[PDB]
Amino acid sequence: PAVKRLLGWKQGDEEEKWAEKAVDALVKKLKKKKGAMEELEKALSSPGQPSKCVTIPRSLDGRLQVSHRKGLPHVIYCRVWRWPDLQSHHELKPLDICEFPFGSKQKEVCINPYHYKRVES
Amino acid sequence: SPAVKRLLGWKQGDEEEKWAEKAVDALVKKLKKKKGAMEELEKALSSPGQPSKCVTIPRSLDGRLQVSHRKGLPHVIYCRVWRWPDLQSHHELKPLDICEFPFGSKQKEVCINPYHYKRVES
Amino acid sequence: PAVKRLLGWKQGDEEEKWAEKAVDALVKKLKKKKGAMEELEKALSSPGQPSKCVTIPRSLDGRLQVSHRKGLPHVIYCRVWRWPDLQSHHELKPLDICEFPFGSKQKEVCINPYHYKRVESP
Amino acid sequence: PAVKRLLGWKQGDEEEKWAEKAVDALVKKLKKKKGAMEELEKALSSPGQPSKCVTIPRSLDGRLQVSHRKGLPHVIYCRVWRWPDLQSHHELKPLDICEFPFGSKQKEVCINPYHYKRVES
DNA sequence: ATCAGACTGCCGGCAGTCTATA
DNA sequence: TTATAGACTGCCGGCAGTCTGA
DNA sequence: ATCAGACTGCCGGCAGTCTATA
DNA sequence: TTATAGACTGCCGGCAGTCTGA
Ligand SMILES: [Zn+2]
Ligand SMILES: [Zn+2]
Ligand SMILES: [Zn+2]
Ligand SMILES: [Zn+2]
Repeated sequence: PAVKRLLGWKQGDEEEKWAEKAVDALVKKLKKKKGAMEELEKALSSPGQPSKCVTIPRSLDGRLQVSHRKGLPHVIYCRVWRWPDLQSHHELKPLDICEFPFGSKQKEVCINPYHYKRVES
Repeated sequence: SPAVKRLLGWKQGDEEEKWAEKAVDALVKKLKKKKGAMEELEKALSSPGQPSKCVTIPRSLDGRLQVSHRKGLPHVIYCRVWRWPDLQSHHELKPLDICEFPFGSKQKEVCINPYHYKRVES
Repeated sequence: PAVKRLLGWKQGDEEEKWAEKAVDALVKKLKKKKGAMEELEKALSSPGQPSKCVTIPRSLDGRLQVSHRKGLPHVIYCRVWRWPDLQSHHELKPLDICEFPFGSKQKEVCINPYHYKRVESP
Repeated sequence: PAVKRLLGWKQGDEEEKWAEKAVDALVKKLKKKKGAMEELEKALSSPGQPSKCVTIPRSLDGRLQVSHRKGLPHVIYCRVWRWPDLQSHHELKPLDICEFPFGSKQKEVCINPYHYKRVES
């Protein structure tokens, strides 16, 4: 409503600024992969309908660096698109469907937030 | 870039950001009743350089505002929303000599202009 | 053994220095009452046999002060002689046995260890 | 004063109980070396007159394990005998006198508190 | 369904009164 | 008995969260 | 100018070896 | 002489931030 005009002026916290930076890094990695962008948007678009793994190269430690701060990608993007407060990779368990989950220690890793489930420690 | 906007449309907001919207909604409802205040507030945020007049809302006896079950100080809130998200005390804010109704005054009404206040370490 | 010699050289943490000062304060108010130390020392000496109330004037505020640090008298001494880690009075249960417990609002308080029991806080 | 009789019945917190446990390990450990015990008592007894290094064998990590708690020896004993609030080895600098300070990385290390000085930062 | 005004709780600092001690 | 030093009760402040009634 | 792969620091737990003491 | 009790070194893990180099 009228509030929409005002919230344009709301400034963003440091995290959201970072989150935006983290997403840009993702699209840069995902553009080289063909079709991956649409599957993620479809994955994000609809919760119910399964989606194919969306993958990125997996580091030796598995930590991604974005804008000077390291993190684990599935943690980062699940926090971005599903649970903002998600505290650690311990809170995430992979799904049976996921071809390239985090534990697998394979070459690429699936960062689709809907391939994971949140659990209490 | 636009595709990033398409994806970031799907981003979730932290409890606070969800709250900031609720606080802004509460103010506009309270602020809509006075008719000349609404445009000036937008003009003050719209214009950084030119000063703009006090925008007022009633001061409770203790001075706390309640939005969605959590109380706050009205001036720190909207300063937190529109200027400094990192703001955490009213001790960090010093009113300006311009403000007819600052928080310290203990008057009937309070000025919610984020730009009538100044940020200081303390 | 020889360790006794070395531990004489050991330094004490700020709290243990505070504990000594608080105990010094207790006997000073306690010395005015005759024999109270003996019932207290016997109570501390033997856990099993119950012992008479040892009381101190109860402030309006209920807070005792020793050297700029306020506290609740029954908590302070239960912390000295029974539980060093006692965090707050909620953790303490008075006894049906005790004639004078902190919850009592008379103008005196019984600070007897072994007259209270430790319970899990809410 | 008269309080000394009752204050014996004061209970001791977890740290002090450990401190005694730490001191006991030292002497038992420090008894095989001859004369060290006297020098340490002399070291502690007299603050102004200097005393020779008091030594114990130095591990690969430099950490000493006592009663399930790992620590650095010169830190422990300075904390016991000199500054109880001493937080870390950073706060400690050796004296020009000390023959086997912590930095030396020698076969044995000097745990005499008075061979060290406390420093800001 | 939600907020304003009340309350109590908790926690400090402070000043006038209080206690040693020479 | 007297003067000067440090004590603490009591009072005050801020802070923050709960609850009934508007 | 920014990120991957390294390193060290810090801090715990763990297991095999050591030491009393019966 | 032997076995069983408790001890600790050394090693190991995860964690986190720095730095050089691609
Ligand atoms: Zn997947
Ligand atoms: Zn103003
Ligand atoms: Zn009692
Ligand atoms: Zn030395």
